[PDB]
Amino acid sequence: CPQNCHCHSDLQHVICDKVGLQKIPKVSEKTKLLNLQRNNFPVLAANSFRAMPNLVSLHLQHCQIREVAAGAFRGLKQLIYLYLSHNDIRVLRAGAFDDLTELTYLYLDHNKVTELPRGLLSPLVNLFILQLNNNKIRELRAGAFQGAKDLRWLYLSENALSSLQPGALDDVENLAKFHVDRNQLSSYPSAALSKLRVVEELKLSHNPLKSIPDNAFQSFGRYLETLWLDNTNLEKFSDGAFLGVTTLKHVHLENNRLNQLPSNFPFDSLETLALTNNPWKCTCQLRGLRRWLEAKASRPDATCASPAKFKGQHIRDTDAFRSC
Amino acid sequence: CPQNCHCHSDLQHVICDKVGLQKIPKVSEKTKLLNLQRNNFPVLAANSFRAMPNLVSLHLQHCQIREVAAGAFRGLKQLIYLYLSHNDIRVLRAGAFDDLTELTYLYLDHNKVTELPRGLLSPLVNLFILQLNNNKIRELRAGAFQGAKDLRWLYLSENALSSLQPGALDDVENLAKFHVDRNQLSSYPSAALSKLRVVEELKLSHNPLKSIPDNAFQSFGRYLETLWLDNTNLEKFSDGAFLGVTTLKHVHLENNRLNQLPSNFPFDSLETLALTNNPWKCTCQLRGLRRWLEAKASRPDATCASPAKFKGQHIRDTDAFRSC
Ligand SMILES: [Cl-]
Repeated sequence: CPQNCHCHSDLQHVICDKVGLQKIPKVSEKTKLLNLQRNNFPVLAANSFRAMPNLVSLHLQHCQIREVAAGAFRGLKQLIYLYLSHNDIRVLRAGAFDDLTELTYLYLDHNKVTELPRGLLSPLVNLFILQLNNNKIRELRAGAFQGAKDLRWLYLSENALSSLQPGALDDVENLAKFHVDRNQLSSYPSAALSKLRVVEELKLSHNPLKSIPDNAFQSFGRYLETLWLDNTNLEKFSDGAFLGVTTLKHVHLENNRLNQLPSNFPFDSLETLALTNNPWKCTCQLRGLRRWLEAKASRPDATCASPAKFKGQHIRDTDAFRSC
Repeated sequence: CPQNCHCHSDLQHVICDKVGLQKIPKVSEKTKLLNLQRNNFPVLAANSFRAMPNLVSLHLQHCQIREVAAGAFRGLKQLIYLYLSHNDIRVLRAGAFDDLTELTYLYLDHNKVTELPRGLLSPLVNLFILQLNNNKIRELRAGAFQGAKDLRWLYLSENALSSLQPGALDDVENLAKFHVDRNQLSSYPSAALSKLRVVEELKLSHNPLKSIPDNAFQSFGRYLETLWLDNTNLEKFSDGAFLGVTTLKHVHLENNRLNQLPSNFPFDSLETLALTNNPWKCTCQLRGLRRWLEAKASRPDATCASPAKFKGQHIRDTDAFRSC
């Protein structure tokens, strides 16, 4: 057990949490968990973890890491978790994650990554979660996810994405969750998202999308269960926007400029619907929404904005749908 | 495997990181790690983790926990790690940690705890680390740590401690690290610290201590290796302050009002000494400091403030020690 660090006998855990380390310590070959959080490792040179074959979890958060050389993790074939959150990584070089065959969860959030280059994830064949929230990624170029066949949860919230290349998501067609909220997408990325086939959660909050085009959800219409479009400056849903959507259960439309919903809005499977803070127009087009709201026990405070006669009245209680 | 969460088969890990849970999920009885971070559990009632005998690690950070009822963790006999950081817990009454016999690491930092009552840690007989940084603790009453015989690392930085009752530390005489920096200690707590026998790191930065009395380090003089007294408004060391100190290696005195060092200042084992920003008076008292500075490499230096003739001169270069 290294100095300044503490070790649990039975568990083969090494704890070096904020113990002032400047170098990667030497540890037993059977070490299964190595916690090096809150230290100082500005550079992770190649073979930084040489004699650690049995390592299953490696925690390197808050280590002020600025450089990750190619092959830094070269010896860690049995590694399952890798936490690199809250460092100063600006570039992820190809080869950085070499020999991480069994890696399943990779956390790179709260760094300064600006790009995902081709082949970075090539050897990460078992990667299930890729956590990249709170970086500065501006564009996902083609090949960014080549090799990551097992990837299912992809988090890219709070970056600077202004567009998604049509080929950005070709290699991860089997994503289950895709979060790209709080970016700068100025329109619904039809080309990129049309490659996803089995998305269950799509999170697009806080992107000035303005509108949703036709066939937006076709490619994953029978898998999509949760949809976030809150604070997207949403003015309109295309009449064919929801073509092919059959199992949508939770939808967030709060804080937009929506006056109407399309005739084919899928209320059949809908379970929850956040829709407050919209200038709802209480006329006949909204009859679909009324019937659904009357059916549900939660009482949202979604009032009418127009026409003038019903302004202020709740959509659920108002008598504006008597003629329709 | 609960809904919205992912489970690793071989490791018996359950990951529910920010998946929107409102209640503690049900999991397999052999589950060894349960990650429930970034959820919302305002109340942890008794027996919240009933059928989890083999649970070894439990993560509840950022869960907006405001209340921990007695017996919340009643079934977790094999628990080793417990993370409760970054919640809104204001009170920890006795019984909160019942049946946590094997608990070794307890993180309660970044909450709003105001006091440590008697018997709170009674069943935590294997507790090694107790993290209470960034709370609002004002006073440690006698009995606060009764039962915590294995406790070695105690963090209390960033609280509101204005005094330590003489009996505060009786039960934890074997502390290795004691951090109480950034509090409101208006003087060196002689009575409380005199009970510690083997302290290796004592961290008192950012406390208006004003002075250090005689025998301040007597009871643990043969173990103290690192001492932080920076930003303590320190005017002087008592002539007997360093009685019994035999292995002091690292000392921080930066940002104080020190003009002199005591004759018995222990330079024998000293390796590092931060001493910048002090009104050093370069006369006969500082010769011990001069010789030590001359001996050390790349360990910069602080300038003289008096006498007037040597204002501005570095202690390492000055010629004020020729008549020694
Ligand atoms: Cl100075």
